[PDB]
This record gives sequence, structure tokens and C-alpha cells, in this order.
Amino acid sequence: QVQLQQWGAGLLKPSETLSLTCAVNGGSFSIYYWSWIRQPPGKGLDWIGEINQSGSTNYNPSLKSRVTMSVDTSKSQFSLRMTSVTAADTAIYYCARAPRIRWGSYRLKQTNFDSWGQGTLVTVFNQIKGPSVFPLAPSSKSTSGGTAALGCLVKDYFPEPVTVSWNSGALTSGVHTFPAVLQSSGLYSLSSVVTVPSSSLGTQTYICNVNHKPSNTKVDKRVEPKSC
Amino acid sequence: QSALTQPASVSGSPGQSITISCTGTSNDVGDYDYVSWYQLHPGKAPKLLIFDVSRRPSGVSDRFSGSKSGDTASLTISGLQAEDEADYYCSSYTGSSTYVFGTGTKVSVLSQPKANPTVTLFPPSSEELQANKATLVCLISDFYPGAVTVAWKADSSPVKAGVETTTPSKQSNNKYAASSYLSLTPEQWKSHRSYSCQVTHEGSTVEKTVAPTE
Repeated sequence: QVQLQQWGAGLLKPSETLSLTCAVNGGSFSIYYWSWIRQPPGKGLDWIGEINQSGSTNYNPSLKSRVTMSVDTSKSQFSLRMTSVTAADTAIYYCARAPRIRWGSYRLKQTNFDSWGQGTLVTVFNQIKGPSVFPLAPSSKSTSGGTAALGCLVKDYFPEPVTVSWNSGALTSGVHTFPAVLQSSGLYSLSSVVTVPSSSLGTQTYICNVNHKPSNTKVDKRVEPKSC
Repeated sequence: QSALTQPASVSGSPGQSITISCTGTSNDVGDYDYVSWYQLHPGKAPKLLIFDVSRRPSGVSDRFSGSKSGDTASLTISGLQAEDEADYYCSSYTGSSTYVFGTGTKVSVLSQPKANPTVTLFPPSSEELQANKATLVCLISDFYPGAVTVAWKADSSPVKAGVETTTPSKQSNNKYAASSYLSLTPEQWKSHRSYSCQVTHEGSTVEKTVAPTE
């Protein structure tokens, strides 16, 4: 196998053009195909397409309207262009080798991928945007342990990251802040939750402090029970 | 072409043997010998384990073995070791001169005893609803191994649109937590008797339900 080095701008806005490049070290294009593959944060792998050193290309049927690949024999580089991106194109983009060979006339071997680059993380969204913060009032879902869960929903922000404290940093025990999910919007949401004793509800105060530094948004939200 | 179907999650204890299936069609797995298998550790690049259904590159442990019967290829991992905990993907060349991938399988090597998740489902807050939005929040905690699937239900009908779910990660105790979100309009929230979060873990499902009338 070979060593693939890849680069290109990974921060895009809707309708722009992704342009990534991969460089071959430790071999040459030879008779092989050279490919682009992506991994969106939810989904599994998507094969994007391939190219050989003579310029023959084969593309994924659902992406070919927007995708074209190029090769630069002189530099030992091949490229991906994908126009009119949306948040549906957000993903880690890998280049790789597809070293297919014929064995006689009807027989292909090494139908695999093998020289996988390290990946380029591409995100697609319009602008910096601060979160909307809502309370997650205590639900009491461990009867045996007499414990409740309460929290804050940190919704629809871009880009990462967001930091959540509780009670201006005095409350860390029992806190768990989840990784963000990426929504179809291209915006992120996350939640932070505290496991507390049920008897504390309504006497102890719980306030979550959300700071999304990318947008200089700080929000404090009190989280109180719904009903006694 | 259509993604190869894999199981979402497979687990085993160290020393165990496990198999991961990968189901396609006539045009990929079935009529050809074009199946590959890759191991993906978080943040590392994919690694080839098996190609042409059953050939192993030199440098891949012989604990890894591939095979095919009908439209289903299978990757067997013998003598499970903790380093084998990763995501696994199959792939195939096709008779239409394309490649397709599998949907991916999370392999867990049980280093600790199994722990069932605790599920806590939050309805939309009044504040979110006044803002003409609604999000249901399903919090999943205190479980091991760190693999789950989450299904949402409106009444008894499956909800697929507007679902996002995180990959499990460790809490400060040493068990896992995950989270799933259902985005709805206030109208859809009010328009049903209940919504449920269904959390499937190691062969068992825990369900929680909220209602716009509570």
C-alpha cells in the first residue's frame, strides 16, 4: 500500500464548493483507481467516486450531479470537487486507493480500499449562531435510589463547542454533559443533566450556565420542578 | 446501490468468537467475490482486515476471517481481545462498477459486567412551546457496554423524521450514557396521545412515554 496526505478547506457555507486534495507518497497512480469516501456523523460510509491516472471516473449515482474528480500526474495528486454543498454533505472525507486488477478476462481482484488518508472534517453552515436554552425540569426516574434527573437543553447553535457549568461552577458532582448531535439544519444541540436526590428538589437551587464562546452567548437558566 | 445491511451492535467477552454479517443482493455480495471488511477506531483511519471475501493482508492477525454464503458475507473475529473494540464496516464492488458500504457494526468486548440503562424521557418545556418549538429529550444512563439503538414512537407508529441520537460515552462513574432527541412542531406534539422512547441494549428494550396531556 501507499501513504495518502490530504488537505483542503473544511469550513464551508451552503451552496459553496468543497475542494479537497490528496497526495500520493510511497508509490504512484499506476494502473489503480483513486477514490474519495465520506463518513457523516450519523451514517456509515458513502462511496463518492474514483479516478485513474488516465482520467476515467466512476461516481456515486446519488452524488454525480455535483461531483467531479481530477488528477495531476506530474504532482501525484488527485482532487475532489463537490458543488452546491449543504449540511447533508457534512462529514469526514477520506481519500483512499482502490487497487483493482484483472486476473484473466472476467476476473477482478483486490476489489477493496487500502491506503486510507487520515480524513478531512467538513462542516457546512451559514453563520455563527448562539444557542436557545430551555430547562429540563426534574423527572424522578430511579425509585429504588430516590434520585431525580434535571438538566438544560442547549439547542440550535453553531459552531462547536459549548461549555455548561452548574451553579456558577459550584455544582460538578453528578453532572454529565453529552456530546452534541448534529441536526439536519447543520446546527448543533446538546443537553447537560444532573442526578440529584429527590428530597433536594425545591430546596436546593439548580441553575445551568451556558457559554457558547464562538458567539459570546452566556445564558443562565433556573431549573425548577414542575409540580408538587 | 443500496447499503449492505449489518447488525448495529455485537458484543462478546474476551476469548470469545463473534461473527458480523453483511447482507446485500445479487449484484454485489451474491454473484461476486468482492467483499471487504474494515476496522475503524475513533479518530483513526479505517484499516483493511479482509478483501476478496476471505483474503487477509499480511499484518492482519489470523483471528480475523471472512466468508460468504448466498447474499450474506460474514466477518468472524476469534479469540476476542480488548483491542478489537471498534466499529466494523463491510464493503463491496458491484456489477454496476460502483462500491457500496455496509451500515456498520459496533463491536464491544465486555471488560465489565453488563449494566442495564436507566431511561428518563423529558417532554417539551413550556418555554420551548411558547417559542413555537418542541423537542423531546431521551436520556440514557448507567449502562454497559456502550452500544444502544433508540426507536421513537408516536402513539404506536414509528417516528423516523427529526431523530438525532449521540454515540454513547463514559460518565464519571465508569458506565455509559447516551441521548436522543425528537424535534416536533407544537402541533404534532399536541396531535397524538403519547410519544415513546425505546432504548434497546444487549437484547432488551426499555421504554418511556410522555403525553401532551400530562
